[PDB]
Amino acid sequence: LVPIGRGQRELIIGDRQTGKTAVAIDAIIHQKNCNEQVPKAQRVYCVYVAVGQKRSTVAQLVKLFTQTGAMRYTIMVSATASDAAPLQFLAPYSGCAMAEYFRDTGKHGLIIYDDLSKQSVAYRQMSLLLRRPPGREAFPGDVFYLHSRLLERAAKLSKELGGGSLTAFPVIETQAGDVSAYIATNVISITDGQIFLETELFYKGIRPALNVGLSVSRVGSAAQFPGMKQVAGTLKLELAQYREVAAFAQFGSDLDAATQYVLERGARLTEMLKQKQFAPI
Amino acid sequence: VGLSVSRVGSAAQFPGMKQVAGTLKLELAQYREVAAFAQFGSDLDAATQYVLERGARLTEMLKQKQFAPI
Amino acid sequence: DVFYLHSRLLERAAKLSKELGGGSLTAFPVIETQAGDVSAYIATNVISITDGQIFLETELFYKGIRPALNVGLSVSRVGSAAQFPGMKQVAGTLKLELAQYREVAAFAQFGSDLDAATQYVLERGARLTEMLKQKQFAPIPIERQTVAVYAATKGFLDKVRVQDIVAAEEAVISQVNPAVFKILKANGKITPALDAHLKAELRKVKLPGA
Amino acid sequence: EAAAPAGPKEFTEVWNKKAPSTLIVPEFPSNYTAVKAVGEGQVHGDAFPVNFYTPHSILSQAQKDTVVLPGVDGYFGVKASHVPTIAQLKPGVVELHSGAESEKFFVSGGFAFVHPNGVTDICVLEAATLDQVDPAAVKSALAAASAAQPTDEFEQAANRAAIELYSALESAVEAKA
Amino acid sequence: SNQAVKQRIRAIKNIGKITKAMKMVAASKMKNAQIAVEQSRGLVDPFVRLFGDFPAVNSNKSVVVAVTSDKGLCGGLNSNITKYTRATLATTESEGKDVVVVSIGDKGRSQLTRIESQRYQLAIADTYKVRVTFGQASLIVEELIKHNPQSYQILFNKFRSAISFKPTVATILSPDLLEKQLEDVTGNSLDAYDIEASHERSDVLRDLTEFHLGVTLYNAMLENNCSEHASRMSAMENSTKSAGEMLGKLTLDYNRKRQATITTELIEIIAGASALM
Amino acid sequence: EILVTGIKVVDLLAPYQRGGKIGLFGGAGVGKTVLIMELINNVAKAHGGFSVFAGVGERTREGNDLYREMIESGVIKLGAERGNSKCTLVYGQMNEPPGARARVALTGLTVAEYFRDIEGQDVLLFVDNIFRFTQANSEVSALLGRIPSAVGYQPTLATDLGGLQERITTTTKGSITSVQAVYVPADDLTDPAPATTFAHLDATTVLSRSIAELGIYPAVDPLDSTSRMLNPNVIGAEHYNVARGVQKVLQDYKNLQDIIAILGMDELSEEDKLTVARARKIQRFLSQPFQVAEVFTGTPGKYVDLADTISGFQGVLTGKYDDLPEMAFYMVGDIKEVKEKADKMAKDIASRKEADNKKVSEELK
Amino acid sequence: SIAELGIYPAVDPLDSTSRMLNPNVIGAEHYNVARGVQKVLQDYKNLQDIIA
Amino acid sequence: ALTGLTVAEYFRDIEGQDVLLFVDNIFRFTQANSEVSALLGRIPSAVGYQPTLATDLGGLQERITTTTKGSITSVQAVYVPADDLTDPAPATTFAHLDATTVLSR
Ligand SMILES: Nc1ncnc2c1ncn2[C@@H]1O[C@H](COP(=O)(O)OP(=O)(O)OP(=O)(O)O)[C@@H](O)[C@H]1O
Ligand SMILES: Nc1ncnc2c1ncn2[C@@H]1O[C@H](COP(=O)(O)OP(=O)(O)O)[C@@H](O)[C@H]1O
Ligand SMILES: [Mg+2]
Ligand SMILES: [Mg+2]
Repeated sequence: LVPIGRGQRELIIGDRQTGKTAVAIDAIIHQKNCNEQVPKAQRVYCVYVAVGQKRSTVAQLVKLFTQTGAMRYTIMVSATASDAAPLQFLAPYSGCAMAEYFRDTGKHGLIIYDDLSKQSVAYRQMSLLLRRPPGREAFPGDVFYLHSRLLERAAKLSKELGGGSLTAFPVIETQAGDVSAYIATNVISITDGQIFLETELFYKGIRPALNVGLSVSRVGSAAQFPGMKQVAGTLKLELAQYREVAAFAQFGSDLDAATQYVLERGARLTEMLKQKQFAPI
Repeated sequence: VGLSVSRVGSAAQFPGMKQVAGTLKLELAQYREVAAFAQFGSDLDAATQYVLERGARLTEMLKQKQFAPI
Repeated sequence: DVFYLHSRLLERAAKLSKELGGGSLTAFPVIETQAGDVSAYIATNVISITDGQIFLETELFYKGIRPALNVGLSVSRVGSAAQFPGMKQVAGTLKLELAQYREVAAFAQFGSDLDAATQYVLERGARLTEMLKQKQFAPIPIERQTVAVYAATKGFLDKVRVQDIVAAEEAVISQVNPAVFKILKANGKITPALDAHLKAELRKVKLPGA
Repeated sequence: EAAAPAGPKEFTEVWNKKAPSTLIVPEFPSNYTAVKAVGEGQVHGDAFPVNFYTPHSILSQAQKDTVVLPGVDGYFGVKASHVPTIAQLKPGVVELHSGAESEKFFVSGGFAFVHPNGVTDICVLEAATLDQVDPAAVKSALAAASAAQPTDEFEQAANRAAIELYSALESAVEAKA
Repeated sequence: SNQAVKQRIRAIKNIGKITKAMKMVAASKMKNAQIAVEQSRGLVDPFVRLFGDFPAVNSNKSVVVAVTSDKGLCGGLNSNITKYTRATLATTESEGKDVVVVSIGDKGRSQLTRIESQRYQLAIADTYKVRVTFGQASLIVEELIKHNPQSYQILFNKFRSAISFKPTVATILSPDLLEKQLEDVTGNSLDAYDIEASHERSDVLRDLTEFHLGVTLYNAMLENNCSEHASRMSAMENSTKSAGEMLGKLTLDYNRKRQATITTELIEIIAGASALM
Repeated sequence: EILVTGIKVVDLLAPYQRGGKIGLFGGAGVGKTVLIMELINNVAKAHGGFSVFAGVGERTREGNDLYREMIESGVIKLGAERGNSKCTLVYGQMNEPPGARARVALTGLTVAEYFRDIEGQDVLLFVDNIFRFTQANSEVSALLGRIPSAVGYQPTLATDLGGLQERITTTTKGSITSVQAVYVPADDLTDPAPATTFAHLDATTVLSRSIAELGIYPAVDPLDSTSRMLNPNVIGAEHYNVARGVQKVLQDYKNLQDIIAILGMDELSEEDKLTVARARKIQRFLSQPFQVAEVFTGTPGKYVDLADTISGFQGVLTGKYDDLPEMAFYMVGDIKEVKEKADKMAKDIASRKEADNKKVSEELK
Repeated sequence: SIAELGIYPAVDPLDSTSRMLNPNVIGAEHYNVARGVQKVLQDYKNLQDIIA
Repeated sequence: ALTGLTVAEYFRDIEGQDVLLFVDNIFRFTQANSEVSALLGRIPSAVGYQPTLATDLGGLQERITTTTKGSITSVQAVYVPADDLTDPAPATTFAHLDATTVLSR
């Protein structure tokens, strides 16, 4: 539904404990499964930047990337919560520089900035203690330039420069599904796509809790699988029809034997897009 | 019409227009109270349907056409 | 530091140990709330300082239920099992019956479907919430409250309908022989001899609802 | 032979055993009628209660003294303490009299009962006053009704009812008083 | 998140005017369909003072009808009839008698199948779309006569007033299949009457019970329609109450969010200005 | 590895880790001190290590209550038996100045970190209101000449809180199971101090006031309480599937509640009526009497084993207990007691009289 | 809202204005069809809260 | 409003009368004192008001009382800002009010 090309930056935005990291860990583990099958030139080397997290949270990911085997291709840049505020502000740039090595020398990179919303809090702390005057919520004026300097480094290079690529997955945590925040509306404006994960879809069983009505991909049908370009065009065409009819039929007024078809078919597709935790298909 | 007022009011109205606007605004107040129920046409009420029909008449009266003042 | 303002104030309300004299200090902070918003800043500050709350509602106060005590929200956990023993023997049934009255008023805010056992808990709850409401500037001693809620959480008032309960409890306080108030004050609780004399004395009471 | 003596009272007693007890007894059509057949009285001399009914109206319920009913043997009349009767009516004129004044309803047929307590219940489907029929369309329709004569005894029985109702309407409209 | 609350106030306020419209619609339909209900109430009376009221009779075959509503905002009317369906349908059960259950109205088609699915045979629906006529009730009586039981049960709601609709079971017995067999006491009570039919008494009762079924079915589905409209008028009365108390809670919480928005934007502006001066 | 707490909603929906940071999130009067006391009573006796209770910014009356009840149950021993004590108390209660309440959590951490690093064994650290640490540094930070951050807080909220929280871990040489009560300032879970401390915990049990106002205690929001242990490779697929099915039923009822409040339950589907009935039963079944609440509720408390929790909630999910009413599930231990209370409520539907004569309270008894 | 329906270009017909929408600029046959299309799309939105 | 108060306090304290004071729009008194508090560079309190809102209102309203000489009875028109009674200017005014007379259309 929201396919991702190489060189595209895609925001994984969601509320507090949705499946945001689990979407990004599955993108990294899956590159291990593809790197064994592709030739050496089109292998994707992943970098996971862990900003402001626990140190034992990232120790659970090194243990997961080891026992899957993705740590052969993975760099982890870990600026935990006990690190200084300039080490968490600068760790997305350090991870982007470690991943720009593969972009600049003709290979392919995958950078994941887990909680850019925790990098901007580390940036706000230095800016308020360097006595730079605060703006919205307290943030510095240049906090759009903070993230657009960083996400614009994810590019698909020309073939003169090697044809290399760097694909970004910034993660932004919202508060109550409020994407109208300051840092949220900045990164929505920077990145191409958006994977919006909803906490109410999470508990209905739909995991990955992807809001299919709000999740975009600006590259779109340009860089998806051609075998699923001709199948998932019909899939989003039906799930768009599922959404408005279920708003009416939960009142329980009346049903129409083809309105009955679209909320019975869209339930086949909603259960189809569910998935387990660490098994990329 | 519900939110537009004049604290001077009808003391500075054209007399003759004051003869007819005083019942025009009452008819439009009754129409605004029974408004948004005009989608119930098959579900007719025969006392509020008259003020609903006349309110739909009178809102079509006060429309104008852009730099043709009357 | 507006939490610290009230916390360092109310923490001085203590009960001292016997090595410090055994003195006490009971605090009643009062917080005005805007439109019932208990989730305000200063309100939730003082709620997390004090040992309980007494919630007084505008919807009970406008109806004349005065004091307008929100029984589902009011709480006092440190004073519980430290109250009057006769009142503790009587009032658990009162808290439970007002709880079930709140349940069946939470189910039926409009009256058309009557189970006739739900009508019983409705009539008992309406009797008890007429019992607990009182007038201003006249506090009652605890034995005259114990006997008054003893006469209500039991029978003895179902003859009286819903209006004359304010006169019924005054008739009960007046016509009960005032020795049983002295025994209830002195003993601390209703002894079974006193329960016998109290069941006896609540039968020769001339209720105004007749 | 009548070993199940039912009623509202027996159904009340048995229904308190198999239904849940909080459910009030379902009402019955007996509970909205103060008038019965075996309940003697309601006579008072010359005028008797005539319950001229209709599915879509109640045309009369006051007491009248003589009713001309168009039964299938022929027109008969009901005075006050008449014999009990269950009379099927052919399409004809039910005449209600209170004295010299007569209101003439031409009905479509349907039964008319006289009970032991003197109440009479005329029960017809379409019960028009004979004022509101025109004398033109009846022979205009009977000319066609005397034409389509098929072997289909459903349609032929409908034609028989058609020519008989139309003939009775004609013979009641030429014979005005 | 401050615009989610404003659009939720928008939703609750439009719902609260929709339900206030439907309350007045149901009240308008209740008065101009009560002028047809107590007109048809008369004709049920000669058949009950002629044939009597025999609900609990040991029928071999029985067709029970629960006539319910078509539209669905009636508010627990059809469910009350669905529960009195089994409450009066278990009080018939004395010898293992056959029962056919039949529902008039779309909201009885969905509700009897949860409780009695093997004994369901017919769904009459779209009956109150234009109006209720006696030829319509005659055709429904015809299709209830296609299979010919010994008794008929009609379950509906008797429109007493706009407040009470205490439900009704009306019973109609097949002509001498059980009806005159329920009449014979030391002789009979039906033998007082002179049968003035063309053919025998066994055919005048055959015609007379089909006419009684048509009259009872017509009055049942007319009283049920008027009690449906009054039940909907009382159901959308509580809906505007709920959509007003929810609106008042949402308006109070919006006022809190408005005040907090002005305070937090002001504290941001003051902190920006104080870091320069 | 799981930590069994004997609490139905905690063990079912957000199970605790034996070396994990656990947070209890609440809004002034929803029950996180009562939950932290019940967790003390259930966990800190089977767990054979040492305990540290760091009281930060709470009532002095509650510190005296916990101290006296620990002397009673022998967890704290006085005099020459002092070496057989199991708990050490560090107190910075709400009468202290802001500098004292800003450092007392570090004192309790130091006492816990000695037992973790030097004695090399498992510690239980209970911190009542780690929010008061952040609030105390926010009182202090105004007078230090700092530009304030969001809502009113210090610019260093995340880093002060993270520097305190990253010390509270289990290392390779010892364990600290941490339970922190977290206060939410105006029932505002988006306030920067709760929103910052959400990312430091392995299991976040969020207590709601709307759950508490329905009488359901512990007032745990089941659709807001999470764990890293709710993972089928960690707890087993039986537990995980029961927990996710319970959450699916509760979320479906939450989506229906806006319709039910307006149009009533008469407008629902029969499928919707089934899920509303089942969800009301599993809402009441998540409530539980506490042993520490019985001194003011009067109902004795129940420790519900985890196997009983899984089996009972699976039975209420599949529809094995649709025969029982809603209030049979309210404030009972396990599914044996639902059927016991459902027999008893039904039994008391008749027995309401015959206290007429034959008394022991006539004049000469 | 227009984009989630799949109507592309997702131009809000009511909210999009121009100064070229006078009848003395673009003629009356254009002006009255544009205003009629807007009126039909507006009272559809007033009905849409009751269709749902 | 203080000038009107002084004229009323002369009739109370020297003439010994039951004076009537009419503060026309007490909310505009609040709004004016909020403007002079904003212009003197003070940090505004809640929603936007002066930090001294309760005392700048109570300094006016506490001079309206009954003395032993006479009294001042004040009839103050009250405007409620966003039809919001929990706004701090009417919530501070309503603490001082002893009666409301709502005039209805
Ligand atoms: N596709 C999935 N299927 C089942 N469970 C899932 C899935 N994705 C995530 N989960 C569960 O949801 C919980 C939260 O996942 P995750 O760690 O991704 O949250 P998050 O969005 O990263 O929030 P935070 O950054 O606060 O941890 C995890 O414990 C995981 O077990
Ligand atoms: N499990 C429970 N059973 C009964 N009452 C409870 C329970 N939990 C909380 N309460 C009630 O909630 C009140 C506040 O709980 P407490 O933990 O003291 O508040 P806080 O969450 O502010 O620390 C208690 O006084 C108690 O009455
Ligand atoms: Mg994460
Ligand atoms: Mg506490």
